[PDB]
Amino acid sequence: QIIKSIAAIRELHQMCLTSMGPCGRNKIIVNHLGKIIITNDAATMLRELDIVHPAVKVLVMATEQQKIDMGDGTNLVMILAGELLNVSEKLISMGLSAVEIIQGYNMARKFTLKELDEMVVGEITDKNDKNELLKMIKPVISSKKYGSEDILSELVSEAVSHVLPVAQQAGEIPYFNVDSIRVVKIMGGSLSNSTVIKGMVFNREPEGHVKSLSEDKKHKVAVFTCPLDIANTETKGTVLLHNAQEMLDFSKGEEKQIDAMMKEIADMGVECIVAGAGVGELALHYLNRYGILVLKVPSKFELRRLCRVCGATPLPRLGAPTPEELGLVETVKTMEIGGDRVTVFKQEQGEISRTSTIILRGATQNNLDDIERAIDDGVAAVKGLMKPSGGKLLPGAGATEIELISRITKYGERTPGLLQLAIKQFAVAFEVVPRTLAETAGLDVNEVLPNLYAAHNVTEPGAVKTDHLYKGVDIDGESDEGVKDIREENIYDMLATKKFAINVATEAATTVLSIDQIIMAKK
Amino acid sequence: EKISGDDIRNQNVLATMAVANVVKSSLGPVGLDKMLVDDIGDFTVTNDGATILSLLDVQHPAGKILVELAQQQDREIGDGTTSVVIIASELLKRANELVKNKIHPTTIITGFRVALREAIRFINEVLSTSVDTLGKETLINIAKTSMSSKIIGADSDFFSNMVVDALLAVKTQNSKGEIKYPVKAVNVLKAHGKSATESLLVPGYALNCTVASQAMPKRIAGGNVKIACLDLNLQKARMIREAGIVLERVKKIIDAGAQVVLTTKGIDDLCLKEFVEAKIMGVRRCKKEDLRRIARATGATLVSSMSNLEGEETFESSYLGLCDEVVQAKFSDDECILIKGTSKHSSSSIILRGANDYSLDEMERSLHDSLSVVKRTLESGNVVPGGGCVEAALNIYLDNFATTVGSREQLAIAEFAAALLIIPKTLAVNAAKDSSELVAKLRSYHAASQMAKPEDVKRRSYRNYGLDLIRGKIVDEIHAGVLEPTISKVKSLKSALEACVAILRIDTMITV
Amino acid sequence: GKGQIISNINACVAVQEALKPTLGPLGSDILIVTSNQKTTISNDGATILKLLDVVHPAAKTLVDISRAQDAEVGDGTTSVTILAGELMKEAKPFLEEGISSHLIMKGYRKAVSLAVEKINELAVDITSEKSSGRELLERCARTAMSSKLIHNNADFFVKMCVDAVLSLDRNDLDDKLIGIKKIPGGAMEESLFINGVAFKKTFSYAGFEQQPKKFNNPKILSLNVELELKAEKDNAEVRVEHVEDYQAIVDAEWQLIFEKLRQVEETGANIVLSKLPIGDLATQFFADRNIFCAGRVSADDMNRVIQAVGGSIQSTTSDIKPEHLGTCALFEEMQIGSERYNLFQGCPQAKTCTLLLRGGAEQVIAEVERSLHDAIMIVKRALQNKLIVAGGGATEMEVSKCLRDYSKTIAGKQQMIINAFAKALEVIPRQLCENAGFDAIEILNKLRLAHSKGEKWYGVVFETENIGDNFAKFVWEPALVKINALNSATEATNLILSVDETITNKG
Amino acid sequence: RQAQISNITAAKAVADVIRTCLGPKAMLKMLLDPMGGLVLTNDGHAILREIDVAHPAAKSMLELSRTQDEEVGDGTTTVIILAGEILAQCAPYLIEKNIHPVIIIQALKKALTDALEVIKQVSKPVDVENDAAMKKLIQASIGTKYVIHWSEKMCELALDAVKTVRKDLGQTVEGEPNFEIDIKRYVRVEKIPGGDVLDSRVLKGVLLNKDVVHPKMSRHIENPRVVLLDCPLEYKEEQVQLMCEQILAVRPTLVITEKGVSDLAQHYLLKGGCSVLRRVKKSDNNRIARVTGATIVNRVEDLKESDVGTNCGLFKVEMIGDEYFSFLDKACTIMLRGGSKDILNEIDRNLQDAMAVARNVMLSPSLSPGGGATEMAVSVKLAEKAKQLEGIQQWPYQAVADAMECIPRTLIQNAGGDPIRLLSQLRAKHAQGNFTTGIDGDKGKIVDMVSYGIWEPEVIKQQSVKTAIESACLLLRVDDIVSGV
Repeated sequence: QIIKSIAAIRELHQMCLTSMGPCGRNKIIVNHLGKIIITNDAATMLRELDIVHPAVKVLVMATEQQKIDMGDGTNLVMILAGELLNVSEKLISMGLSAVEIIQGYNMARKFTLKELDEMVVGEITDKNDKNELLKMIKPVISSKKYGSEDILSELVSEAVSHVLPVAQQAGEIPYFNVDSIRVVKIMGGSLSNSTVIKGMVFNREPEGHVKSLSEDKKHKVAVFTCPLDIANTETKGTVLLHNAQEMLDFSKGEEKQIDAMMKEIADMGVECIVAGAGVGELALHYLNRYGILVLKVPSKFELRRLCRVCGATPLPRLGAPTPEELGLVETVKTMEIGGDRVTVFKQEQGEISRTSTIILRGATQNNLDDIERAIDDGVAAVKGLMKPSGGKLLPGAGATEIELISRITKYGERTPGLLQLAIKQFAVAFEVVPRTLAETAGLDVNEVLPNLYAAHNVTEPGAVKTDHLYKGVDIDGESDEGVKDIREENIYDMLATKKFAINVATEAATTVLSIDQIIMAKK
Repeated sequence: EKISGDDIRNQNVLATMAVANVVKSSLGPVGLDKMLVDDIGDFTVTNDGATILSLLDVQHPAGKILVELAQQQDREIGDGTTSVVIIASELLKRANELVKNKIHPTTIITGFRVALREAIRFINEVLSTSVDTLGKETLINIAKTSMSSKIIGADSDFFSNMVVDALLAVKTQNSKGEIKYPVKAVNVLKAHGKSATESLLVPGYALNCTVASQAMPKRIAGGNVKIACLDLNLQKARMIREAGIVLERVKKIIDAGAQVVLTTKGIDDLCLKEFVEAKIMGVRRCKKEDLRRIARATGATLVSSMSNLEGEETFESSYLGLCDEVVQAKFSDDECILIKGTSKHSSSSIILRGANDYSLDEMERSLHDSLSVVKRTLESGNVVPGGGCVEAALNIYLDNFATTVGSREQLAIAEFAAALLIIPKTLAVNAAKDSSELVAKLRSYHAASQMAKPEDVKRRSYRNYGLDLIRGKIVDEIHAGVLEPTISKVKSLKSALEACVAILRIDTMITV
Repeated sequence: GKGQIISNINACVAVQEALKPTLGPLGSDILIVTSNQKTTISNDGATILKLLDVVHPAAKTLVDISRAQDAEVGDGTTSVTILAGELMKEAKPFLEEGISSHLIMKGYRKAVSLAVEKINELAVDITSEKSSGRELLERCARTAMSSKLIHNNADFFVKMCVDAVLSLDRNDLDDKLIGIKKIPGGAMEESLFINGVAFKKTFSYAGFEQQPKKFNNPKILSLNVELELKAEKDNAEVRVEHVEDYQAIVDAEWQLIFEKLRQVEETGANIVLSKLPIGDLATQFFADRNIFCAGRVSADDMNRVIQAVGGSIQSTTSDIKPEHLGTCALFEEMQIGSERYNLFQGCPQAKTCTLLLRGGAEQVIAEVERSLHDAIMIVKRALQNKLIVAGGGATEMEVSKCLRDYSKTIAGKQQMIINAFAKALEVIPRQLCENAGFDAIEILNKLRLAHSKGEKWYGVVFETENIGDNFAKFVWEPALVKINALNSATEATNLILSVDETITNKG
Repeated sequence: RQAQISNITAAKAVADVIRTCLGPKAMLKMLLDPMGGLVLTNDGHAILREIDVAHPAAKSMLELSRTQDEEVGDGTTTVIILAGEILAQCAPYLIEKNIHPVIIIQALKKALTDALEVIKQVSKPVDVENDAAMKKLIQASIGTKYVIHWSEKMCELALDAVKTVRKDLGQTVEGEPNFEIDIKRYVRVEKIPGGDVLDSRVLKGVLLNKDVVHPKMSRHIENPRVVLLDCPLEYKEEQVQLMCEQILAVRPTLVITEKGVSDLAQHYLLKGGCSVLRRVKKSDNNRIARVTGATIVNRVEDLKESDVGTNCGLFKVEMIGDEYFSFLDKACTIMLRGGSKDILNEIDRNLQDAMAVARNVMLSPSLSPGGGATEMAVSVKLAEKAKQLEGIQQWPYQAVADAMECIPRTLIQNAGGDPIRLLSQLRAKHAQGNFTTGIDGDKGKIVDMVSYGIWEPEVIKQQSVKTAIESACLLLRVDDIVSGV
């Protein structure tokens, strides 16, 4: 049954072989609601598909473990754990029990995780510079959207640097909230006209008669949760109709009261009123004559992030314009994005903001929708840089994979006993990573494999190789011959992603080998 | 039953393709042979594609023509049956695709005949006479790759010049300008006294024998000398006169002017004493096999018994031979007889050197298969470069020729020239090479070289680039050593064309 | 698996095969039966493909590029779908030999980079050189009308086509601003151009034959509510406890309607437009006051009246403000079309117009209606876009030529891919000859002869079968079509070939 | 790829049967015949021959076993299993890894050269002139048979046979013959029923069982003269002597004829002092011409004087085994005596296998250890040279090391121990310690072979890996199988 369970996983394994890498294939997902979507990330595909088979549930639950704590490695945990079961087939047919196979991977896992600390090349200084963020974000954009890697590099790195404050050697105060970076898309135009602005972006239209405010800095903003209406009594206070004589007093009564309430509020100096609920017809006409911008925000989630930016606080009541709770904004205007004029929120060189929004433009919404998921995964890659050894990095694109194979085979001969068979098969399972990039790129697999081992195996006067550790697995697409160095384009995967993906894929692979029988009964 | 319409057109394609798949893996020297299993249960293993088509069972008429196609190739050229079938198989696939284009097959047949007549004239600019015979040698790569499987292949670099330099001397003319190389030439004498570095080339006849007399000088009559080859000894003959019978033949040799006497059974001491005063060098225990080849070159005749009817004599220098000079150099622990400068020889002798007698036998058979491939190709004075240069050159020439019509056949000529790309394609499959790289770069080098050709002005030529499957790189086939005569390529494309026409001419099949 | 990619290619061929005969103005049309049972016949590929609603996922990709083709450009929706699927048809034998689809998809964008730079070299900017304002619109109008039944009557049609685009802003032009109403009966050469909007003459009620046909400066008013007393369908139930109150309520309902009637009388609006039918009480009262009223006005027809005189519709007759009224230059109801039709003419502020057509059958006029739309799109893109290239296969044959020579200079697998890309471009001129009935074997071979002599302007003559120049045939296309088509076809081809698995969830 | 799978499957199915036929502890195979009979023999030659075959690759492996039997006496199943395991290890590399078959063929040819070099390094020389040392070698094919009691006498008969036809010569002038020996024609022996093995002697010459015409004859002559002619003796009384007069011109001491001899010719040749032999077979006359040189001539008048009767030891007609014999003692003929014909038939095949072991020692003093010692010693060196070999051929080169470990693992499966546990332990003994540590058949635990020498001649190991590469590459070259005549 273990062999039969691998065959079912092998069908799922081949699905991820065409996923990882910039040359991979995308799969169309047709939802039961009549919506056709397509995405590169395999973790989204597992959510729309119903998982049943128990050996498949192990890799799916391990995939959700990769979604938290990081945004990269969704295809890494699936391909690595899937190959460990394929190389274990030779041990099962040989007659070796699956118990010692699991024990062999546990000994090789501790030797692998310990070597990753000594294989580090550079370390991120956490300078939060625009050029420093281009090294981490550029390889993350790759393998998802092709051709936008160089275009989206300057857009994502500039928006993240605005959220990240200026600090050094301080790990006590947490930062980098997930919702602080919002990605919106507008149909039409292209990515060349996209810029990076500090503030929230609203897609609602300026229903008020004031399209844009003045150029004076520090405009007060009043966030009102209670809708605009005549002041009522907290106890009962239900308006009832009796005779036609009282009908004239209802319209004339609310006309003077609403005009008097907005009067004193507008006289406090606040030029912007944010109403989280519906706005009345009579109350809208009064604020338009006083030069007050009316902005409705029905979403309660957008009002929470605004408190940390402008400084305003939502008031559950109406008619109490407290100046201590008012915020400040330099410029509030209405710009036309993609043909539609929407009121935006921004500031210049003041009142530092922890929340930013990226404005994107594109002709085709299909590929543009995947850009939002690619940037959201790129934002989560910034989380990989933390105080507990977050700045450590390793060369990617198959450079570390093949180089680690030669170091594992050295530990195999040094460890006596039956563990030698498990150590050798553990290093061979890493050959799926270079073959994945070589097969999806159209290059000959038999040509690339010997050229890799020839670069990683050299004769030097010493036990530590010096000159070139940077030889990777290159996607050529060129005419004749030659490759590129990892340090040239700075395309690599961080250590926090690789160390976490291998540790989870190792336990997930040994978990499938533990269950040799399934039993289903009525609950 | 009855088969008619487009059903028989698609049926002949599947029938021909299934038969052609057998010879697709046998193309080229890197190809892989296949096994033929009969109903009895026996089998055979051979790399010859002609014997496979003869023992292959074909139940369809489309493949039956391909069976008889190998008979026309063997009875004329005798080689190349594998490449002819592949060409005829691709022409049927390209012609079948034109059915959906509403193109009538008669013009397709006519379009192939017009392109076939112009293809012969296109080869004339390709084919050339023997070149690079001074200053370099293009035949050294043939013996190096053929003997690379033997120990001699290591030293074959120096040994290659021995065969090439002697190959120009062995040319002759038999009857009405044949210009053919003798098969029985290049005498073989194997001895190991020292390291193989001492191997030398002897441009003449080397006979293994001794002088047998130390009183006479080893160099006599440098201007001209007559060699008399004999079988029966000059020793006293038994069943009283017995010694006087062979003594009379001694005076006939002296009066004939023979300075060198060759006897198979030897010479007695009494006859040798008379040879000292006459300065005639006798030889004992001659080799009877070498006397037949020397007598034909010197104009002599092997004589088992000396007589006419009732008489005995040499017929006054009739059976005697002719040679310019006979001198014996010091061979450094070897003793032979050098014969050079005869009337007409067109032959030579090569002494083999090796580690032991087993190595000398392997080096003897290596030169047999090496020189054979060289002499069979050079036997004809018109050759073309191989390795895919014939099929690749016609693709460029017929590309611009399609503009001469500009009505219908332009689409057929383009498919006819592109159909020749299957030969280099499948050739690199068995060589573990990518068919989308070497074949693609093969056309780029030939197309750029023909741009300045018709203008009669060029800076650099850079033409005649083939496919080298051993090292996987583009090199000149002329220097690589791959050559085929023109008569083999003309009959190959002519037979492959007529084989595909006979299939396209069938619109109906009656099966009883 | 590899069989899923091939199966997705053949699925796009069936959709592409239907759109092949629709390429060209003389090509065949697709007959689609909607679920609503309404039958529509048109040669425009946009509306056609939108009615398929194919469940297959790769077929939706051709719909997305068709909407962008109709939005940003508006012309060439048929050719962009054929070219996007043609690259997958020629790449079918390439996948069987073991060549990965990635290098095939990457090789397409390599030729596009050379094609974009080629369009700029073939783009010629010319406006006032060897032409004028009227001669530019007159010579280009007879080209789209060629090979049609209107070619003999095209002399009168070009004069109306030039004045159609001159009545609108030259900076912003829209084909929807010119309306076309099919009028059965009458000669085809008696049609005229109208600046305003016309009605359908739906009035079945007595009182006709009395009306002046010429107004000086009438006032136009739009009313959103109907005014009637006793209709021809419903009734009124009046039940009271008094006998003398029966006639009082009947007279009361007459006074409530007469209220809103005399309010318009005080305003003095000669034209009354309402989306609801008007009873016989208002039509009889407005006869003595010389006030015209039109009931059951279409929604799309009344919306164009707002942009015509600059007025607006009001709910009641009480609060109507003076700026809601409007006045035209002349109001005339003629007998054109064997029926009396009222229409507005001479509106200086009108942002829309209507072009009336006549003919013996409505289906024949529909063929002329779609033919006039092709001439409008040419003028629409000739104003904003100053780059004009030779169309009708001229530029298409030039792109394939130069790419064949670039393959010999590019080593590697890209030689056969670019050569196959240029070979796949031959489907556009082929299908144009196969639709009209020309021989694809001879013409495509005879065209490649002079095409290599250095002249890049050789097109395909659509009138008489022969090789020729579209510059003399006055066949022009904007440069935006060639740029948007190559970008949409490459993106659609690379998207389908990149899908190795079709996942469909049911529930 | 369908034909490549059938070539590996057919070769693996045939080798799977003899997996239990390897070793002295090897299991037994029971074949089911269509009749009521069965075969209990574990010999791979008698098993696979009676098994019906279908795929042509099975017939190719049968001819490989017949070739090895003519060369070496043992190790028949070793070559077949080794050749079948190579195709099994290359199965995932040919399909899953998508490796070109010629690359695998070029890798097997490169690995074959390195495999022969490793065997020569681990091989040790032995003295070929020691008679006591050759007894412990041949003993591997002696014991567990009826000939173990006569092993002392069997070694004297086997060694003296191969030492007769061999010639030891060498120099840098005429080359090295490499000790050319022909067992078939020259060492062919004739067995005489009855008697005792102790009385069996090794005679050098041609043996004749025909009697003598007269009891009184000279038993030895200084310079004998032997004449060979097929013409009978009879009237073609003076004409009978006239035909013998031309024979007596050279004064022959021996006269051999194919047909009978008349009584008239016996009296004329009696006074001439010559020996007369009749009813001599024609096939035996061809062997006499090699040890003598007398040319068979039809007419007695054409007899040449060039031939002589030299190298003839004795004319003794003395009766041996109650039957009159004729003793003519690069050729020899051994006269064997046994308790019955069934005993002599067992000695026949045992004598050929005994000489095959002694011959391979004479081709070279280098000896190689058996029982998986040489198999594991090469696999360790193949893994070290694999990491230093660049190119795509590195991956199929490692498949040979896995095939070298199949032979010792095969004996472990029949030994009863864990094949996985004993493989890693035995592999570590070759890396650290020496290569002489094998596997014991009696016990089944890893022990050193120094106690009981398992060493075998290298010639058995040479042709083992040699023909295994040629047999494996032959099936990989055939990509299609068709039916036709």
